[PDB]
Amino acid sequence: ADQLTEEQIAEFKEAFSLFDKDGDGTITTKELGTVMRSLGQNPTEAELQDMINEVDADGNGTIDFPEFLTMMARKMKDTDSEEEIREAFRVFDKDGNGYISAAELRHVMTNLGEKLTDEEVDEMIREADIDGDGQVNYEEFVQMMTAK
Amino acid sequence: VKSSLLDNMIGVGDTVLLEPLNEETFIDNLKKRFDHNEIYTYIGSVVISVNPYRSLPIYSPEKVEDYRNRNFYELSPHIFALSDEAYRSLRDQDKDQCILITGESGAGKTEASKLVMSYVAAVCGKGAEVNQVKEQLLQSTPVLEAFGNAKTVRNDNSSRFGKYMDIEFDFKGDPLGGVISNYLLEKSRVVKQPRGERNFHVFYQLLSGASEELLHKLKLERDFSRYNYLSLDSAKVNGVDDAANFRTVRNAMQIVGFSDPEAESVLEVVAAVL
Amino acid sequence: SIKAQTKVRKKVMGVLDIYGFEIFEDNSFEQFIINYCNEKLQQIFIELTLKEEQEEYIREDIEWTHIDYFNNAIICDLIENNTNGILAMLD
Amino acid sequence: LFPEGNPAKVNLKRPPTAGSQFKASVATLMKNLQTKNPNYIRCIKPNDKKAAHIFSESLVCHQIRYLGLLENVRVRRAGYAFRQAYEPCLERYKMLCKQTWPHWKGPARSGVEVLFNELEIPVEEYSFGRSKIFIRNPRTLFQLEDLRKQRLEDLATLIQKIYRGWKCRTHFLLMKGLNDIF
Ligand SMILES: Nc1ncnc2c1ncn2[C@@H]1O[C@H](COP(=O)(O)OP(=O)(O)O)[C@@H](O)[C@H]1O
Ligand SMILES: [Mg+2]
Repeated sequence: ADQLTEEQIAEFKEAFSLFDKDGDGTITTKELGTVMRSLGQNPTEAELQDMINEVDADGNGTIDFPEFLTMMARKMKDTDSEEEIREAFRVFDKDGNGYISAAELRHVMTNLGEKLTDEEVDEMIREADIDGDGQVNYEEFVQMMTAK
Repeated sequence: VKSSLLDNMIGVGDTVLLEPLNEETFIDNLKKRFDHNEIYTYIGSVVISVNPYRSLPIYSPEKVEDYRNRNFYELSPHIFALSDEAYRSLRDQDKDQCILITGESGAGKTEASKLVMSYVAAVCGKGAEVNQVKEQLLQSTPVLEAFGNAKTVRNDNSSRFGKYMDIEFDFKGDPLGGVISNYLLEKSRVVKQPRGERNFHVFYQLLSGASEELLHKLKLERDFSRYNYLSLDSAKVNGVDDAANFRTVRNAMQIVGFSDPEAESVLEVVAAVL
Repeated sequence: SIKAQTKVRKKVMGVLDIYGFEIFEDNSFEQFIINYCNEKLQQIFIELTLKEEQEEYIREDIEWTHIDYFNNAIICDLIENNTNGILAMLD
Repeated sequence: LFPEGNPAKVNLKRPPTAGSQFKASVATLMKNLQTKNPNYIRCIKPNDKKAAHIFSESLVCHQIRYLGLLENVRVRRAGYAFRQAYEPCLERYKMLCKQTWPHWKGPARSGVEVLFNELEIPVEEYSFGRSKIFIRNPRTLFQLEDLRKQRLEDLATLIQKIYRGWKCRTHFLLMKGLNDIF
């Protein structure tokens, strides 16, 4: 029970100082999930706004670094798995041949969930061009996502 | 989006669980789903198809691929889920499947057969070899309408034989071909028509839509009252008009493969029996 | 024109465009044969589908024998019997 | 058309009339159906006047009476409305249990039993078989596909936010790489 090691807190300070283009020692609320999903915990938007509304009852728009250590210490135990991701793309594969359809994958990634924009799914089809067009090897794709 | 029985139910899609159950609560169900223009209505693995008599747009290839590998209880009731279930039991279970399309004349059995077989050749995934097979079956459909279907008093294009269109796959899923097979051609309609009906309307097509030299060399006469096999009191039928349907059928015969001496010979035999 | 050349063990998906009950106000021999092949058609429902339900249901260890069905073998026996049929007395 | 007219083909039998011919054609049809699985279309016309709106009640009640549909509804209320084997049912439906999703849960029939005991499904609704899993009612699968779609919306939100995480990780590695690391 550390709960965070010293080199990891040094990585939080390095990422917090690197992402801060304002130079004021704090960031906004709309880009805190950019840092937290750059570090790779993958929370949701509603839980993130729940924690921002929990630490800020006035809407200041400033995020502190000990508050960020408290949030990332809370999100330390939230560890996902590659197998639930893999079985999820097996479910969305309606065929069972390992090659999920890129147009149906676009329909899932745009028309179901939090309704992503054209540019991110355009980056997803452009990333699946090496498996496309029309077919997507999800088994290679989840290993290209969850490699680092 | 899609019509779903899961969220926002419309009537009941499956009538087997519809209670209270009588004739009246079932005709009220068909009237209710005919109101919302949802014509297909399951009884489980049995599909009710009410004739809309108009182009309902849900037959697109997006509906075809949309219903591909979808069970009975995920979507709205539609014929592509039964056709796709029988394609699943053909493909995965490796055993023969048949679809028996019944109902009154003029309800749309032949059209529903064309839509079933169009779906089957669509979701087979081998769209290069199966296309000309499907196309010769579909373009052979109005030919068999002309030579095998006639006007009863109820319908105007009543089905008077058992058509049976096959599509034939390998166990590796390769389309070999397809065999069409007649059953129970009503022979005695050729010689007697019961007082409100008319003969197989290829005689009316041959005596209406044919050129004068073709009437001359087939030794026929355009008067419908000359021929004992040919009714006059029920000869004229609106809608399906005694018209240029003949050149539609003959052009379809050209599509299927009949040469001009071949189709000329066929019309000559039709003139001999007439 | 479309024949299974180099014929092998194949599998078939078929479509039967067959009528329904042509029940006309003045029925004849033709509507008799029509209603008859409807009787054989319901016999190929009540034989194939209902009896595969029964061998399936009983075979998968569930204790049913569903309540009753009106079998059509009595009507086939009325018409296609070689001695007591209706078609046989017409022959 | 007529190979019977060959004098080298002495066909001496009398002509079969029509019960022989049509009955033999029905027997040929039954030869071409008993080897197959049937799946039915029952087709209904609303009126004879070819109308797209007018729905005559008496003609359709005629056709309901003689297509044998209420007897069909009675027969299909025997015990079931749905049947499947175990393994594609557990593979398709394992997301609704916390334990079977995503892996696995062995054995197949037992994890199926945990799946039906997880959603508080009544014992009257399902039934257990030897090699197949079985469901009586259509509204049961309406509920199971409803909860399945509600599960797949959360799962699609999960996949979209993990793709946002890999995207922001890619921009983080690009931002780290474009800072002239000595
Ligand atoms: N599903 C359908 N959608 C639209 N029109 C239909 C449909 N079924 C039948 N029809 C109409 O019915 C006419 C022919 O019906 P048909 O299939 O010949 O009936 P049957 O097979 O009972 O003789 C066509 O002109 C068509 O306009
Ligand atoms: Mg027809």
